[PDB]
Amino acid sequence: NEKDSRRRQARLQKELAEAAKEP
Amino acid sequence: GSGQLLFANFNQDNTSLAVGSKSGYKFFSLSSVDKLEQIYECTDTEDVCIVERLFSSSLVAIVSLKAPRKLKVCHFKKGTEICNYSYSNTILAVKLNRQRLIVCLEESLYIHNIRDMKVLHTIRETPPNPAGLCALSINNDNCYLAYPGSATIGEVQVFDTINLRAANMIPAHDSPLAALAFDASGTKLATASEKGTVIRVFSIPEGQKLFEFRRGVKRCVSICSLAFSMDGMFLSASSNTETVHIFKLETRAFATVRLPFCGHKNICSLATIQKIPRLLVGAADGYLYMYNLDPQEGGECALMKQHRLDGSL
Repeated sequence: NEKDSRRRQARLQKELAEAAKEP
Repeated sequence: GSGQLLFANFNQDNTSLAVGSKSGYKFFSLSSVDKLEQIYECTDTEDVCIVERLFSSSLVAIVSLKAPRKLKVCHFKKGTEICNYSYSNTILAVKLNRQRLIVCLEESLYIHNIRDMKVLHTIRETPPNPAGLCALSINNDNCYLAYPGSATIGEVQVFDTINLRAANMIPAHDSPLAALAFDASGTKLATASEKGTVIRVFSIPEGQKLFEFRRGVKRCVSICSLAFSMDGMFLSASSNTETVHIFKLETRAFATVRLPFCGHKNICSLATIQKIPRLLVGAADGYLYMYNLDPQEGGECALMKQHRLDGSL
């Protein structure tokens, strides 16, 4: 369950970085 | 319910207007004064009472009246929810910059890392702040949070949200704080109290008074909105009356505007649009009012345009 929590956190980090990109 | 408005605010550099309503939320471009161009609408979440963009990125933080303790962070162009977080009490304000997202509750403030939404620090047992009054610097380099350090005295707590430590408390006013704003550099903070006689500007983080502007003779007023121009040269102060005062940070208001509608809180910003400095006022009658500032001579500013906040023509 902890390896999967780390997987979800890595996905969240990637998605937040992508959404914060400015043109 | 697109006409039943709940919220309006500007983004960090006054390039976007966000409007929340019973039906959802909308963004409008502020690149023109002659038209108010809608650039986005979302109706997936109803009763949107807070909507905060990150500059002109795709990241938005949303709160709905249906779940007033829940923050949703979304990629609005993809239409995806990235994450959500629920708090112990009603969210009163959300502020963000490129490093941090702040959530204000009545008795606590949450400081999130916006890169991963983890809570880095919680300020607990604050002086009760049912208005959600707080300010967050928009600057990449000077990342301070300001909030009331007393509910009965106008003391300002200044907190460094990178180092996660306090700066000096500023004893800004005797009476309680009514409004707070950082300039775009994060190195100046404007304050006003419930008494409303003066608007003060302090250096940050040193807390030294730099300017004191007489709003006027003392009177019953509730200053609701302070805003700096992006170059820091002008500071506007609006209230529940018809007058918006614009002060010039140099060494009587430099300019003034008389709103067609008053009686309620409004939101203002100072923005240069098509090479002319403007005062933008969002009002509770559902209009955005657009005035021109003469930065050399000031005086009474002319109303150039008004637009419906709900996007109507």
